[PDB]
Amino acid sequence: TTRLTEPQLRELAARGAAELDGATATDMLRWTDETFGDIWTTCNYVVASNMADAVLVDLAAKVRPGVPVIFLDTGYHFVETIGTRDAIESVYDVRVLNVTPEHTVAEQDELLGKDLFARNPHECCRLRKVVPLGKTLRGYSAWVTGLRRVDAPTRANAPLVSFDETFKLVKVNPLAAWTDQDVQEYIADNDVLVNPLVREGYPSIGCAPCTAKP
Ligand code: SF4
Repeated sequence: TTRLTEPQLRELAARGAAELDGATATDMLRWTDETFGDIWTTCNYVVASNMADAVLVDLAAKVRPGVPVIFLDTGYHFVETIGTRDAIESVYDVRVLNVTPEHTVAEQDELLGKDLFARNPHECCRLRKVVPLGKTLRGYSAWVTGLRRVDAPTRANAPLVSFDETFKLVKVNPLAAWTDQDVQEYIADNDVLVNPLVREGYPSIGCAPCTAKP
């Protein structure tokens, strides 16, 4: 494998969380790149995005050109989300990776009942998001997400750096301390791309069947 050892990863996550207490998003990404950078697509840390905007993508490309960015194409996405994905891949200096489940929508419908998302959403999410994400992250020692502590009351204590137990690696959230005004001013000052559905009155953007219509 190409993963770092579990105790090594836990100690690195602890040292990073202690050392980056109160750092800006760029400082966290700089530390991540300095730690897991070598030994441009030949990288040891990856960035994850839901294609709702290109804030974290812009930052990661500014600190590391050609950085890999994973997108979980569950086959239930909006056409606008796939269009935003393509736009970010064409514009930004980023290596995009289309993480797809091994079974298509039609295949899963025929093998486990049509529209499995409506009959059991947890298993659909596990099959099309969690399992492919884990199979892809096997190989990377750390991964970066655009999680903000304001996303939910349960996310209020989201750490800057920690050890993700679900995939057993290092998880760093640069946008954790960011507020809505923060991301708004950043998008304004940097002219970064935004999913059209966000402009069309959508709080969050996920799979088409499991997104609350306004
Ligand atoms: S959000 Fe809905 S459609 Fe998308 S993977 Fe989860 S259960 Fe399936």
